[PDB]
Amino acid sequence: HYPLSGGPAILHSLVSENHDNAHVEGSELSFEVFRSPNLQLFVFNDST
Amino acid sequence: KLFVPEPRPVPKNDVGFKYSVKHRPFPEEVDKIPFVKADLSIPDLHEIVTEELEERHEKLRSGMAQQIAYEIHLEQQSEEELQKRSFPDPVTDCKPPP
Repeated sequence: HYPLSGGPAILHSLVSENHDNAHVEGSELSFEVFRSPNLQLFVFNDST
Repeated sequence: KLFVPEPRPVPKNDVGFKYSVKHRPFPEEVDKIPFVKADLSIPDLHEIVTEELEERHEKLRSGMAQQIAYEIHLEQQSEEELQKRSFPDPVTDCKPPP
């Protein structure tokens, strides 16, 4: 799966919580992103 | 979309200065002075060969002439091959994997 459609330059997705968030209009991460009422973070197997 | 690499820039061969001068270890005014017996201490290459190395000298000369002809032929074929090839050399052009 290494040669993805985006070319070998890109390997891991560049998205984050800020993108596609209705409650935050900015394009960069900010505390308002955590202020969103539809976001939650979990720890799985203590290593993820 | 697909990843299409940017085209390579076109190179120009005539880059940098070129010089063709004459090198003399001593100024020409020195050459006017007549030679003395001390200036002949360093023997000439003509007198440096002895009678025991004449056949060897001739064999080396013939071999060197043959090698010069062979190297001239190789230079001709190499320059012909180089002019046959194009700038984007397929055998060594790195491209992204499909």
